[PDB]
Amino acid sequence: TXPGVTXPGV
Amino acid sequence: XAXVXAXV
DNA sequence: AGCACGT
DNA sequence: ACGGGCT
Ligand SMILES: *C(=O)c1cnc2ccccc2n1
Ligand SMILES: *C(=O)c1cnc2ccccc2n1
Ligand SMILES: [Co+2]
Ligand SMILES: [Co+2]
Ligand SMILES: [Co+2]
Repeated sequence: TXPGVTXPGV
Repeated sequence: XAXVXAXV
């Protein structure tokens, strides 16, 4: 995720 | 068809 | 550690 | 038919 907690996605 | 990690 | 997608 | 991307 995020970052943090890429995206999703990317 | 989707590209969320592969995008086929 | 943290995330499910459709042409 | 297919696996990506940093705080
Ligand atoms: C894209 O729409 C799509 C749907 N199903 C799949 C299954 C397996 C590989 C790629 C796929 N892409
Ligand atoms: C991308 O690398 C990837 C891997 N697994 C998945 C599962 C479900 C939806 C999307 C996905 N993308
Ligand atoms: Co599907
Ligand atoms: Co897979
Ligand atoms: Co991966």
